[PDB]
Amino acid sequence: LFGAIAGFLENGWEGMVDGWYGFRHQNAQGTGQAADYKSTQAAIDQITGKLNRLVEKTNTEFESIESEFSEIEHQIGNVINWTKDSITDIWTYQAELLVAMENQHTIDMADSEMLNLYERVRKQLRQNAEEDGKGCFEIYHACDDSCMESIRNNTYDHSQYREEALLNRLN
Amino acid sequence: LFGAIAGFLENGWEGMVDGWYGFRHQNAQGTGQAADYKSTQAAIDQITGKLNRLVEKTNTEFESIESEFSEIEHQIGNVINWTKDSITDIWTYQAELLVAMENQHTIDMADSEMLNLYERVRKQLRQNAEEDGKGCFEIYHACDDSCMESIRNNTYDHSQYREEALLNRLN
Amino acid sequence: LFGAIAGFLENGWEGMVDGWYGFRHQNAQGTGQAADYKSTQAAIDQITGKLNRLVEKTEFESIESEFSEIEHQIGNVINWTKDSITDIWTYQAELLVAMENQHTIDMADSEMLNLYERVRKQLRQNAEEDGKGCFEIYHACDDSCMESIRNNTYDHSQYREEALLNRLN
Amino acid sequence: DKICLGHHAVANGTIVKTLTNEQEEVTNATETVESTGINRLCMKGRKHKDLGNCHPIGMLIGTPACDLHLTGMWDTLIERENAIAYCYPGATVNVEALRQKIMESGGINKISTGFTYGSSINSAGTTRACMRNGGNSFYAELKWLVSKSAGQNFPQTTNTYRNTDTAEHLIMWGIHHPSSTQEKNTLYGTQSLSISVGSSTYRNNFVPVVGARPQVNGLSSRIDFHWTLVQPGDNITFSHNGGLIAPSRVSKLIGRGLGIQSDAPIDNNCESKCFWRGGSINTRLPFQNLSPRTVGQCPKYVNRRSLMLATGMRNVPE
Amino acid sequence: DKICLGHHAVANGTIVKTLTNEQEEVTNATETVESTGINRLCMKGRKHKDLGNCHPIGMLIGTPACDLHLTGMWDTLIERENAIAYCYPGATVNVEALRQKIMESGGINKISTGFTYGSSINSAGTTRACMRNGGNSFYAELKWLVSKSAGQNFPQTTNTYRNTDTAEHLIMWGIHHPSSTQEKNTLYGTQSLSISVGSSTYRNNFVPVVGARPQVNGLSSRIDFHWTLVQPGDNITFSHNGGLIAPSRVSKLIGRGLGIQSDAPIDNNCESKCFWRGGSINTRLPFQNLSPRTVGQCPKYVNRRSLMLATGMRNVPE
Amino acid sequence: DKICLGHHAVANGTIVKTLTNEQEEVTNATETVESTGINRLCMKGRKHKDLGNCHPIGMLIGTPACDLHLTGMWDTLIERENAIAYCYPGATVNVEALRQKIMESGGINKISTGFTYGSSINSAGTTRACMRNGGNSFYAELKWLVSKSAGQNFPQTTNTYRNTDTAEHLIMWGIHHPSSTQEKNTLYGTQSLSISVGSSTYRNNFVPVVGARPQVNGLSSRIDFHWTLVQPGDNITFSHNGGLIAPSRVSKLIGRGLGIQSDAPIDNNCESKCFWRGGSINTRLPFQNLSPRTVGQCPKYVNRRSLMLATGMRNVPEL
Ligand SMILES: *[C@@H]1O[C@H](CO)[C@@H](O[C@@H]2O[C@H](CO)[C@@H](O)[C@H](O)[C@H]2NC(C)=O)[C@H](O)[C@H]1NC(C)=O
Ligand SMILES: *[C@@H]1O[C@H](CO)[C@@H](O)[C@H](O)[C@H]1NC(C)=O
Ligand SMILES: *[C@@H]1O[C@H](CO)[C@@H](O)[C@H](O)[C@H]1NC(C)=O
Ligand SMILES: *[C@@H]1O[C@H](CO)[C@@H](O)[C@H](O)[C@H]1NC(C)=O
Ligand SMILES: *[C@@H]1O[C@H](CO)[C@@H](O)[C@H](O)[C@H]1NC(C)=O
Repeated sequence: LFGAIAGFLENGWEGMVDGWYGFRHQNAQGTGQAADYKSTQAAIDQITGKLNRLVEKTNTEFESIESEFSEIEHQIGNVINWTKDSITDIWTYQAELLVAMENQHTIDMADSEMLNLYERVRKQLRQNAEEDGKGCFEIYHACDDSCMESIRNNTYDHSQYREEALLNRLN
Repeated sequence: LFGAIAGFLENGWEGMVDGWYGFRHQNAQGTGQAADYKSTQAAIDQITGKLNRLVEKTNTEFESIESEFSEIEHQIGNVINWTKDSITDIWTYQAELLVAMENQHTIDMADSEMLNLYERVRKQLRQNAEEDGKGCFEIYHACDDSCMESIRNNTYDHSQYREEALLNRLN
Repeated sequence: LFGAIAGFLENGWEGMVDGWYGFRHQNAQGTGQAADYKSTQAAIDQITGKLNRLVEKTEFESIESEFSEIEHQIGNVINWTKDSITDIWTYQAELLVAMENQHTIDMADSEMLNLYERVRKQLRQNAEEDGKGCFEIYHACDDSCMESIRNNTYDHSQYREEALLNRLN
Repeated sequence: DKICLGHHAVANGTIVKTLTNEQEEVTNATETVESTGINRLCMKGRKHKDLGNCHPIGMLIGTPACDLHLTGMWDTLIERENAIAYCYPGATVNVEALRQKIMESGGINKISTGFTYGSSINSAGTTRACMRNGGNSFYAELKWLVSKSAGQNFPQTTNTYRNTDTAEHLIMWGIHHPSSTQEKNTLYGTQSLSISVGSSTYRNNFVPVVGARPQVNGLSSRIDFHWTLVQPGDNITFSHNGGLIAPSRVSKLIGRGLGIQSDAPIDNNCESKCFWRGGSINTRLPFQNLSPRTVGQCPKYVNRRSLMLATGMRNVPE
Repeated sequence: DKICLGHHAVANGTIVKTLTNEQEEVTNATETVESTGINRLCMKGRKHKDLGNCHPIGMLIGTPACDLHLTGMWDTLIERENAIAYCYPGATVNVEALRQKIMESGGINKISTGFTYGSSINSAGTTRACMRNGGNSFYAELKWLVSKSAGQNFPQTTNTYRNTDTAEHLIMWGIHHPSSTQEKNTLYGTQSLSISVGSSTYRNNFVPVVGARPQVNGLSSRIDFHWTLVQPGDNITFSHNGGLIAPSRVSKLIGRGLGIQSDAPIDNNCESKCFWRGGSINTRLPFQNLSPRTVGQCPKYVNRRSLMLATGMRNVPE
Repeated sequence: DKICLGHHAVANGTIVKTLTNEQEEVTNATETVESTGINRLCMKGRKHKDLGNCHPIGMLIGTPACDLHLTGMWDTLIERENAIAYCYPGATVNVEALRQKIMESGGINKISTGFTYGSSINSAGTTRACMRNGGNSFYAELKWLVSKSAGQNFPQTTNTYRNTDTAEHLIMWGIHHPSSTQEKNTLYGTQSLSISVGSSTYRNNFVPVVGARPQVNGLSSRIDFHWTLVQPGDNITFSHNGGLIAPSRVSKLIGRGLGIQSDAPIDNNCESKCFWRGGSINTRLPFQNLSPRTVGQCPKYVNRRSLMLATGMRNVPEL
């Protein structure tokens, strides 16, 4: 488990229907929401990777060893019954392990993609923002809509706001 | 692997019988220790879930196909020995893998809950503290016994001490 | 997955041949590449641990005559059962490799992040991250100061005051 | 002045199991276990034979119910629940092995034995138990040999089938077990009856077991069947005294096919690789909980109604 | 001023295996392989029958060891090592298959054949090999037919049992094989002996055969036991010249039960769902290493002494 | 002034499968499925017997091809593709179970029955079908009993084998099924023929049956072979008046050994624990794709060419 999902992030955003992970922004002009494409796709791709493995179908051909419509000899009949039940107990066990293991990792992987997105933003902002502990960065200059798009588009130059941000941080 | 439990933390504390994860503080009025309830319960709840999964197996009824007290026809006997041994090889393998896999996850989970407590404290402290390489936070304002308790309590307000703290760090 | 490999680090260095994980540095004197022994050993040792489990190794006898006819009904039971076993092992074999490979890659990624994190807490207030895996150091750090970062002998407080004056002006 | 990171949530989550938590809510999930099949037999792409009320054993010996299934070619052979093998009372020794060979087969050919019988023999016997087109008849591939001349010893007789082919041939014969000593003497004479069957690989002897007293007790007239495989180039010989029901043809099983026991109706529009008593299974899912008895290429049966595989992150609503 | 983060550790750690490490030390762990079992058959909540020295086959033909076990109801049937099937020495065709059918049953009901024999037959043959109460006796469910007048030819005889019930009946009989020409003459006459048996689903002929053999329970002569299932509404008939060991009663196997072969005494205050020949296994653990032969609902057998599952973090002491 | 963290890479990586990705490039990887094997039987460290053209059933009755295999000790027994069981044509009841029993054994000892016959019996019958030194012979461990005086009724005869040993013995006998009524009368007479075999634990009886059959090794006649185990301290008695093919020796199967059906040549310099129809499999790998049918201690067989296990980090080469 990484920190973010069901973690320092309080809850998910139902409103955001264009992606898995996103940005919500607050400035003098108002409030905006956008979804990060690369990080949600990175998560969707891994899931479909799993789904592809599941429906993998290279299969062995089996023929009948018990008759539906007639009696089979008692001793061999009992052996076939024991064998089939043993094979079934194994597959049932594997199907449960498979999904339990898979689900654990899918939940955790999604958490990691969120943390990675958060980390990527933290490093961009550098000395111009501080984190509030809830997934928000407090920016110590003014960030208009274009500046916000700057952060989501991964083109924010911190040394362009650094001076201002440093003395707003310190005073 | 997360960086903590067998990593940048030098070792565990045999002295903390209170919980899995905890705080140790040194301040003007002596030193103290307290276990963090949320984090340890987070790890323990996960462990018990694994244990529940392990014993939660409902079962198929098998009947005897090998006579304990009388001889069995040789060829059918050999078919039975081969099958049963093949089934045992599978179960022994599955049992070995389940426990290795499950132990790897358990360890890395507990390490995760540790890192998450550490990160939670760090964000909470904000600019009033700094990290030494080990698990400690060196706090740059006088921190009261009630203040230390405020950090564990998750109630601590960084802004209240920031000026003093920022000044001490710079000077 | 951890941030580093195929992450905020753009790529690996073919040039580094004495380790999996390493340091690259630039200063007044020049540039250098040194691999890190500990991070590299920890990853490799974990890999050899998997390999040990892998090769850990029941006696079976024939139930299916190679050279003579086999009674038909028992033959079909034997074929069904053997094919059922083979499907289980084939499936197990695929699950083992996939899951072990997923873990191997992420553990490797893990050790890299752990190296990165150790250096960060080490440099402390003297340096700041560029987001591509580098620490811009705001003081003059010669090759010995660099070996000090790799050794874990670096005392941040020695260069702190100077580094902070540079980070604030 | 703030920029916040977060993730999506949904109003209605789906619950899945993990290593650490049963009942874990996640944004989305899909079923790994197929619980629905198709209640028809899907035969598209398959050259198949629906045996209808013909049992596979009846194909070899020529029961009237099997007149249209004496020869064939098929990928797929479908057996129905109350199919008829016999018109005359009796049974086949080793029946399940034989039925499996037919149901593993890719078709059948019939080859005439060429058996010929002396003046003393009547080979044209029929019974009202095997009605064909409203007349007394007999199994098409066999002949009921009796003394042409009632009460008089059936002559000592020899017949040989030679397999001149390059593949093994399956030969079947019958043994008549008379209802009473009175019936046995009329058909075959007072002599002791012996039936000897010898090939290079096989040998056996048969004696009719004469029944007794009323026709309603358990020891009454029956024909019981036997079979063996005759290798290429090998001859099989019958030395017999009366009581042999002799093959006028033997059978050649060709290639391979998939045998299905089911009572689902044939759908030629639909395609499938997995079958069971109650139809087909067309799924991409690795598992199913329809039936533990399936044939062909099949998802593995599991004793769970549902195993949900998360396809989304933890669902954390506000 | 300082605040520090840490985890607990213990002086005594436990070693567990992981994917990447044979020897990994954790704070705590527990067994996942059961090694301990109960030395009793835990039978509380089960309608059970302990056969003692009664062998399941003995129940059907009524060997004296089995007199307490000729009829009954049970969901669990316990077979013991010293178990006796035969008092008059003999063997049974498909004996394991018959024993398995009995050991799967939920009980046995007994039903008269209703067979009566005329003045020529003594049907109360008894022997020292089958003592019942200080006195010579015979199988309870069978009758040893011999000539009332010694040396006289056993009469030609027909007996028919009709299953007028709505479920199948299991009927058994024996073929006597005398140990001398003299013994055979006394019992059945100098005539040739033939015994033929038949229903809609069985026909066979048997001939008593004289032969010198070792004594078993004092006897050089043997009995060969045979059995078949007589379906509802069907009739089975015996035609015999002498040498038939006729059924006085037939068996109905009822419902279903769990068959156990074990050394362990019963405990009826004890409850269990898994059995082996040492007793019972009661455990929440998924695996066990007590035995690869188990019956009922059980953990899977594995070839490991121990498998430790970690229940805590890496243990790093001071 | 700055310091950078990085990982290595290689120019040429290998692709491996993972849970998320079927085409994941990693720095190094290694095989999990053994694919090659050895086209010989690696018999180093094994005290073995190569039966050659001797079939295992032939060891018990003493067919000529098995003359050098009538007794032995082995831990490994090897059977070859067209091995000979019968000189005088016939078959054995429950032959595959008997073959598996011999092929599990660690050796065979032979014990004489000590059977002796009266003057009106000729026990030395021989045939063109069974040959030694290019001349007529018979199964080494059996005796063909016929009336010394041709066409005469074979005398009623009793023979008993007594197992005075501490281990069970395997006894085999034959029942002769003549080609014709004339042949049967000459050998045994016109009387009805009966053979009964009885021990404490076994009872059976046989009737020789006359029938026209194809020639096998020149004979239209057949011998059906039968067998049973005789317990320690038990006796088995044969009562016969013609058609018995009587045992002159019984077999004791000793210990335990591994049975192999293969046409691969023995290689005495290499050792192995896993075998199949073609040679042997020596690998540390846990899976093999060589063969579904193997014996000994083997990697499990899987329906895959290759499964590569990542032995390296993810590979991210320079653009
Ligand atoms: C099957 O029967 C035929 C004849 O009944 C046997 O074939 C004869 O074989 C001999 C020896 O080669 C030849 O000289 C004759 O020309 C063949 N005759 C015919 C018409 O085929 C054949 O050997 C028998 N097969 C077996 C296995 O006994
Ligand atoms: C050890 O594990 C068992 C079961 O997991 C648990 O009952 C116990 O509390 C653990 N002991 C310690 C030292 O926590
Ligand atoms: C075995 O033969 C010996 C010698 O006749 C005899 O003492 C013994 O009683 C026989 N054993 C049995 C069990 O019949
Ligand atoms: C069984 O016997 C009864 C009475 O004779 C008769 O009604 C019935 O038809 C017989 N059953 C069969 C199947 O012959
Ligand atoms: C790659 O790995 C294999 C097994 O881990 C090893 O034999 C080989 O020496 C390594 N080779 C390289 C570094 O390419």
